[PDB]
Amino acid sequence: SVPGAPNRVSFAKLREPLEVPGLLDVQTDSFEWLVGSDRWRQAAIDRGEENPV
Amino acid sequence: LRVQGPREVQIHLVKEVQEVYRAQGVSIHDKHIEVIVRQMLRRVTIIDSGSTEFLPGSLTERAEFEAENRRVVAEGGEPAAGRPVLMGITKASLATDSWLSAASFQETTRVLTDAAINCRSDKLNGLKENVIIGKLIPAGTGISRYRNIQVQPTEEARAAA
Amino acid sequence: MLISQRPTLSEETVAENRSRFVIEPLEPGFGYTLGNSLRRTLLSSIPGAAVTSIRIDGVLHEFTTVPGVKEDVTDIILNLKGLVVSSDDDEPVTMYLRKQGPGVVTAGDIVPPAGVTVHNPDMHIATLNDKGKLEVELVVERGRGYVPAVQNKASGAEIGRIPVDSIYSPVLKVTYKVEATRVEQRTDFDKLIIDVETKNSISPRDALASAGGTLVELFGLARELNADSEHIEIGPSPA
Amino acid sequence: MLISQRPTLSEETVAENRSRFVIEPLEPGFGYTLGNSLRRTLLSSIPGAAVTSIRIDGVLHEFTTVPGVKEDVTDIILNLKGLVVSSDDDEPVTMYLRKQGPGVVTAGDIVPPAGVTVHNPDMHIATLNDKGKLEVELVVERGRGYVPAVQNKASGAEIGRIPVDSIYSPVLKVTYKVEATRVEQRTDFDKLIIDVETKNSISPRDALASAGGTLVELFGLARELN
Amino acid sequence: LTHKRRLSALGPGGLSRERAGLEVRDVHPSHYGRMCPIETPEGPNIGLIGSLSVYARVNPFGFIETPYRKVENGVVTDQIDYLTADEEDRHVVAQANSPTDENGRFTEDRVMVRKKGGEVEFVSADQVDYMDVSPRQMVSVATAMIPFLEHDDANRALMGANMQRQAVPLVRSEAPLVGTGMELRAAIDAGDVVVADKTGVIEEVSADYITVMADDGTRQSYRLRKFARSNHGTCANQRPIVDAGQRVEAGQVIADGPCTQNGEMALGKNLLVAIMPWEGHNYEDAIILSNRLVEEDVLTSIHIEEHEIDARDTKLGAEEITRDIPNVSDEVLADLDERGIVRIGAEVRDGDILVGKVTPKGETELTPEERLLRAIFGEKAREVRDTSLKVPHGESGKVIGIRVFSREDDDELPAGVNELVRVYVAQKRKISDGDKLAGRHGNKGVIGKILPVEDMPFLPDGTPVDIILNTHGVPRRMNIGQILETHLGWVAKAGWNIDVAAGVPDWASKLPEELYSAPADSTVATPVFDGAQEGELAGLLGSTLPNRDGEVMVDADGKSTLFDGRSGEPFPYPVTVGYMYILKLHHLVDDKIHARSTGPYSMITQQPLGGKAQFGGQRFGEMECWAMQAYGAAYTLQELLTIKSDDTVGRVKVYEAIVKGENIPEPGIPESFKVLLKELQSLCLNVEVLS
Amino acid sequence: SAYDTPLGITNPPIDELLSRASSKYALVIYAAKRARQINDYYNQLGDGILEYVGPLVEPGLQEKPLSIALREIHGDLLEHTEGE
Amino acid sequence: QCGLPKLMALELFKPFVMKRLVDLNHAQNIKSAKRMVERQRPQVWDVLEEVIAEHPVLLNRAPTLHRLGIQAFEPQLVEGKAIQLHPLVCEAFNADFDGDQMAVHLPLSAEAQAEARILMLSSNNILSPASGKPLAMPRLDMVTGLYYLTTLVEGATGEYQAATKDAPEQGVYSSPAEAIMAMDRGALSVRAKIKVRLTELRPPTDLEAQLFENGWKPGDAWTAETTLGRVMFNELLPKSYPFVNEQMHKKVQARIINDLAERFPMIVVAQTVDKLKDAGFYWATRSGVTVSMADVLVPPQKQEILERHEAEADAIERKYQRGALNHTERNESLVKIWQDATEEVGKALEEFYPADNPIITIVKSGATGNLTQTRTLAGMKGLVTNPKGEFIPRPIKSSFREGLTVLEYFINTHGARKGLADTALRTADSGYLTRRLVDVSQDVIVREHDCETERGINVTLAERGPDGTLIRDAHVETSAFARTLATDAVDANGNVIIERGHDLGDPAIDALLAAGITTVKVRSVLTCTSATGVCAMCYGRSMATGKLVDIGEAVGIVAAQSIGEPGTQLTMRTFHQGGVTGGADI
Ligand SMILES: [Zn+2]
Repeated sequence: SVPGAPNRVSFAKLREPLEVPGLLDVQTDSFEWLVGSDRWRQAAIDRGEENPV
Repeated sequence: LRVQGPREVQIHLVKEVQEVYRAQGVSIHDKHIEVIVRQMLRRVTIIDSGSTEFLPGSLTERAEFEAENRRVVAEGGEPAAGRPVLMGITKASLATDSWLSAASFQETTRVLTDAAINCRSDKLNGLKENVIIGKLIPAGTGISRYRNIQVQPTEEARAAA
Repeated sequence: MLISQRPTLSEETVAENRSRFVIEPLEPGFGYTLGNSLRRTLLSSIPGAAVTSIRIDGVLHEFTTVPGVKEDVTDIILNLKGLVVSSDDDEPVTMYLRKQGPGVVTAGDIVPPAGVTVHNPDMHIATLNDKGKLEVELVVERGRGYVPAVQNKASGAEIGRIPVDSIYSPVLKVTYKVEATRVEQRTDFDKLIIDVETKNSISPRDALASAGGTLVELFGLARELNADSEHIEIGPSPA
Repeated sequence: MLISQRPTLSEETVAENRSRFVIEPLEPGFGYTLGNSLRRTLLSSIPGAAVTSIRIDGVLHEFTTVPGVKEDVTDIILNLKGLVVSSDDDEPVTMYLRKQGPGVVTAGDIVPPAGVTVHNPDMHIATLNDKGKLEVELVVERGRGYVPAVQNKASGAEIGRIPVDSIYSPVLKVTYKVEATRVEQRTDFDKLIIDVETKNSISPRDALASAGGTLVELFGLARELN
Repeated sequence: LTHKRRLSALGPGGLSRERAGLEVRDVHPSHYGRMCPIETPEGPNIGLIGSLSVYARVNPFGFIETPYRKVENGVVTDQIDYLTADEEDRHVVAQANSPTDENGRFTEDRVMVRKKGGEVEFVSADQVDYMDVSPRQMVSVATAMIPFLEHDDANRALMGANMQRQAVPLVRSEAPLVGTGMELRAAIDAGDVVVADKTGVIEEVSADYITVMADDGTRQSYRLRKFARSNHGTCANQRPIVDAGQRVEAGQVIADGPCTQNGEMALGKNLLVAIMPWEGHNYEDAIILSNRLVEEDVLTSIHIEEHEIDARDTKLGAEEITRDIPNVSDEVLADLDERGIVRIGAEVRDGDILVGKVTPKGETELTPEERLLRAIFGEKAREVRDTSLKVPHGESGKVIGIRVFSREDDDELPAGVNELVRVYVAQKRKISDGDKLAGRHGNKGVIGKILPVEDMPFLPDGTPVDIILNTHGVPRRMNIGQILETHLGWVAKAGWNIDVAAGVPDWASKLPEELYSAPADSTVATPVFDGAQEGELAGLLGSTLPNRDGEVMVDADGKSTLFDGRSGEPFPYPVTVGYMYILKLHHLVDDKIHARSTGPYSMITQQPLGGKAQFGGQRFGEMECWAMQAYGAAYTLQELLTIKSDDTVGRVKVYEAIVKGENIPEPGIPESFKVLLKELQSLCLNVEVLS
Repeated sequence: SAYDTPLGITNPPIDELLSRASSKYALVIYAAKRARQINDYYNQLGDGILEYVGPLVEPGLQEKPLSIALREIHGDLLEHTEGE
Repeated sequence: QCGLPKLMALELFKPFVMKRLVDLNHAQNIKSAKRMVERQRPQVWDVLEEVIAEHPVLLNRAPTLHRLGIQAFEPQLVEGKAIQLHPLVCEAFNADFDGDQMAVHLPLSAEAQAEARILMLSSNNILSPASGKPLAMPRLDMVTGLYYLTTLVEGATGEYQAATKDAPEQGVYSSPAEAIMAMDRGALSVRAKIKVRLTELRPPTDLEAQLFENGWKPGDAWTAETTLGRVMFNELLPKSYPFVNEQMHKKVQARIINDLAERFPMIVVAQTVDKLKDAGFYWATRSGVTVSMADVLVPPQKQEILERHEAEADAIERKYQRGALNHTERNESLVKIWQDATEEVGKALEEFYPADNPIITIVKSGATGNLTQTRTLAGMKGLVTNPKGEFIPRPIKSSFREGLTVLEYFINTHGARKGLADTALRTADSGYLTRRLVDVSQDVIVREHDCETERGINVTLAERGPDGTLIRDAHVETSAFARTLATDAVDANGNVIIERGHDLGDPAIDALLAAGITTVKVRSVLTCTSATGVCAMCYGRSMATGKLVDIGEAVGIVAAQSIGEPGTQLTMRTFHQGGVTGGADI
């Protein structure tokens, strides 16, 4: 999981297929789109967009 | 009320309200319901002025109607066309003679204009108007019967002092 | 290490055999410590004499009624349970109550042996009818506390011996409570109100003194472990 | 009949600071109340010594850090609260803790004056890097129970002193149980087994003796009726 | 963290706070996976404000979409796809807990799914189109921190979720013994911790900063904001949890924030709790606490407040801050510095001077009494009037920081302001009677009493319980999850060992291999909707390890015998005892106590003013007037409506009579009537009184 | 009848007092007027004006005038004429 | 009494404290005393403790739905920041100690202090003015205490054993003190049946006639077959009260308290309720009531009911597929089936739980809760409501003990959100009706003793019925009680029972029933002929005091408040703006 991750045995029986996404992504991605950051451009073009604005 | 006398309709209303409240587990004594209902049969509608000056179909206090039909009439208790009316909570509370209390929950301008044109005076008998004036309410300890109580020591006890 | 200030003990006499004691002001939290211990000591640490068994003449198997007396055997047992007896024997003794003819028979009719004293002669025992007779023997011995009926399950060689619960303790009913009080502008101190009812044998003051002495002797054992050690003292009241 | 054997007390050690005492025989229903009385006395009215206040060289209050120290002043105070000390004189006495350079600081490094002892030198206080220098003075005085900090507004101390809560109780844990003991002709009397674990300041038997003395003094009131 | 990811339904172009009743604030069947349907404010904004779910990201267009697992031919595959609500209405999605085969095929025939209308139905295994990513796909971050959430009622879950955001940071935090898997992530994503940027070795550690040397030779230095005031007054500070020479990987937490331990959120404390009524002191949701919590600072917190005052130019001159103050003794200002500001580190109570300040007065015109009085004393008139900043009533603490801005040094002060002074006062607030205290399952209560240690019931080994919760309040509120938390917390505190030597028991056949045995003080996780089953917890309760003496305190039923601390007799029946995680809310008594005798009065209405905790007055509504009239309490109503409000003439007479010992005079006529009379006369109405 | 000893502002019992007045309101006015008289007697004028006599019952250490008036009423040491 | 924080009391009483300080030479003048108080010097508290004595203070908890929301208490200084409130008055204030706050007001004038001391004192407001039913009575834990104390359980230690041949009676005690001694030794249980010779408790009427037909007095010993707990409970009641010997259910306690208020002075009632509170708390502390999942028992019959009703639902679905049902009727049939299933599961749970289980013991004793909540906790949640307001045909099988699944929890959240939104809008119409009622009845007051009217209304106390044995009418409590007879009760038995002007109380109604008279004429406010307002005789006794109403009583306000206070408890018209008009579905 994470580097530190203090040992905490879990009672879960199911398997997690998808890790929890960045909790603060809603507040950051919108602003990255507003200012057109380079990483935002890479993410948008990789999604299947051409000449994103 | 049309079929039977005024007493019967009051009993019917009390029974209906008490049944409504009791069917849901709420317990209230019948006397409170009776007190609430009594205010709905305090006015008598006057059809024609036979022993008064009240306009046709005008709501008048029962005591005033009785006094007018009893005393001022020279020929004795000449009847004046008038029958009891059931008029509900809203109109019963709205038909008060105290303009000071009426202006509390009615259009203030209309009430004030009607009072000024009529030049009628409000006697401070009640709770709504007295609190506005700052006078102590005419209920409980505030009535003249108890307010004017005079307290002095007994002659024997005073002598013992 | 000295206490904030010395507590005091006072008494008020509700009746001849009942009294209420007030101990205060105590350090906070000590009211509960003292109360239950004092109550238990008073109830179960004052030796006394009481009837531990009875035998009724003429009846040995049908313990419901006895001829010639208008009181059931249970009523006689309950009456005898209330007898006040003081003794210095340390050995069980036998007392006799014999009466014939109709009328009331009370405790005064008993004839105690040497060393046995009865404090409530007026206590009502039974009422005999015409031709009725009552011949009952009581076993009296000393003990502490309330000992339930010791049965004859393994001692069947004795016939007709009715065991009865014995209230050895001269103290009958004791209650206590703790109340909050303020001293030195702080409202944490405790006042202990202990109400004591006792038999006719001894006054409540003497019973309280005996309980206090017993508790002091008991805690002397703990004190003897290491004397001269740190311990909050109470100091003298007058000087 | 009424038994003649009066109660007696015996002791048995379990560890260096835990002892179990057996009192027997006792009247029925007497073990629990006596055990609870002893427990309350032990947990409430056993005197001891504790640190009342501290003064660090480079801080004016507790809401600040010391350069070169991993822990802040509040953490140092919290660690010091775990310190156990013994004192001989009622009046306050001063101890000094001084260290510099890299390394950890333990209660053992504290310098106690004559008549003052520290029983857990291995207790940790803080840790220092190369540019760290820790200097502090501690005031120790005797008392009982738990006493909160005393404000400098009333204590009259000058700015810089940091009062700390004092926990004078040396006892750590107490419990009791009751069993049935046999005396001639009966098998329903109470034997009380009470175990006491105390901090290293005093031995368990000393605490028990102190509690017994306090209880004797308190219960002498009833005996005074004569 | 919850605030940042919040979905508000109001503002510019939104809905009014007084509109849309029970029509837009209802839980639509489309919240599932895109908006938490349980956690929402209970205030005016119920339903209008919610929180985004754990697995949700906004579509570039602006439509909240959630992930789902692609299902083809009845086998679940790793082809996660993010769909919107309308995209989901054309498919049939199944639960995440539906059993599946090792390969991935469905083991059952009828599977529970959701239809296009938002209705739950049982369908064939082949009809399944998608599947949820995980059971906790509908709950938010705040709601996912509540263990055994499936056993709590919706209302109680909402209360607990909204209460978890009101926990004040404690002096020493501790992670919960029993929790979910959200404690870690929520701590790291909140940003209240310091995480190493790149792999390296800790160069040095101090209480103020951390230095780390990366594998590339690039140094990194992290400042640790220490004793920093939060917007709401709580102390926010960080302390390092690393030492020199420690290898640290990227993303590792090197420092922890206010409510984090080892990187996990630690909002509260684990306390030993016994479920039983106690002499009525915990009657009506009240809580009894042990004095130990006070002595050991278990529930202590740091509170910092800022007091600001400005000095500006005025038409009579420029008011200046000075140590010298007129008509005041020199003892009160003994703690002021050279420039007239309280020294840092000083202790201040109510009414203490923080910074001296004087203003030009102007016309004096002393009365003859004052003239003679100051002639005998000889103290000549002073042109200035004292206006120094004072500590508000009820507040105390120590000065921890002072900030000064001035136009003399080119600071950007507002127009006309010459200087500005801010003073920070910090205090060490311990737990006390009346402070609210609650768990994570909506169980809340004020602290009715704090007993001494010896009084609290104690276990046979001698451990005194830390808190007592009334039994009557649990079953009614329908929040049985707290009992499960208590049992599992006890199981975690004392390690457990299942008798797996002879074969896994029937109840333990489901436990993972790692969970068969754990040591004492272990921390376990019970994820929401995928946590420990009741049977497994019951089985574990019967396998707890002994204590130092070698005996088990809690039997197989989760109950233990407790001795009475006051009488000493053991309680007649065993009671439930365990460890519960409880947290201190910000609703403290010190901030919720008010009182008035005489103070400021309104300028227009001449009534006492309110809205502030210093000298705010209480409102006497019309319903209270009805109650007084029903009582027949004529005199009390008059005295309360005139003497104590907008009766300027009689108010001073009442004060004078009270101070002089004279009997109170009869009330006059309130201003509310004279003003009304004058106004109604102003409208050309000849209103007159007569006898 | 055989009630336990009242304490606080319950002494004397309200039921016994009520029997000595027309109603609760009359008793309230009775007590208030008597308390005003006691307070005026304490303050008086310095000249020893006897327009209002002092407490006919023995006062306590710091008993309020109202409590003294209620005790006097319970003791049948006063009389009043209703203002009807 | 009530506990008032030190700082709050000082702030409220500042001027009095300043006067006292100046009087005691602690301060030279007003300014010095003011400065001393504001600085809070040590001398202030000594003066405050004395000035506050015997000074009533009003406590209020808004909203004030009825006059009992404001009550006077005698304050006592307590350190802290929280006001200590008596546990009994909570129901009157409708407050719980989980964050609620109270407002404190201080009377100043002598009239106001007398008003608070007499009229508004809490000890004088035990009964509810609405109906006269006692309002300051044991609640929750207390009810669990007094109940547990008075329960009788077979097989208890020290149980009374009937005598046989060579076997006398065993469970017989000379006095309650001996029983206490035995219990302290573990030989007897507080709930075990025994025979005890009581000498200070008055025997019941039948036993008194059997044994003391000339009158019982203290010191007359009588043997009572009862439990030690019941004897201790009866020691709390006044010495003149007959022995009860019954299990103290909430209804039984209410009956006992109501009878006590009817016969004895109110002060005795206050003392008795204080004693009952103390005993209830003490015996609930050690009643063994606790919550654990070993105590939450799940009936074994639940699975069979669920399977059978699921089969019935499958049949309903099949018939719907056949076209014999439309959608709405299918949903209605499924809803009825599942409601029947829920009822059956609840009945099975009720018949499965042992009588001594804490969860069912709490509900059965009347302390709190209801069996529906127990079914939800251990049975099955049942049907839940969609946001539109209609029952979802598929119910929730899982119990909260088992743990609701994801979909069940999501569908359950709808009703929770709906109710939490509805709870506030519920009060709007109640307040509207209350303010109508008070406005119309604002100025109805009792102005004179009697109007001297011969009119009234006819009421019926009971009915003979088919068997001829008279059965009480369930409406007599709120109809005939608290009325004044218009005419003499001479219509039956050929002799008077009670003449005109007699107020019909519990003893009066009991005597009337024994006389075989059903119909009686009672004066009513409707038939009063007073010139203004109403008269005391027509109104009847005041439910708050239990005696004839006093002149000047504000009857109108009390009536309006009593009518309006329970308004929120009634069913109310739908709040859904969208949908269809709710008038038809009255
Ligand atoms: Zn009438």
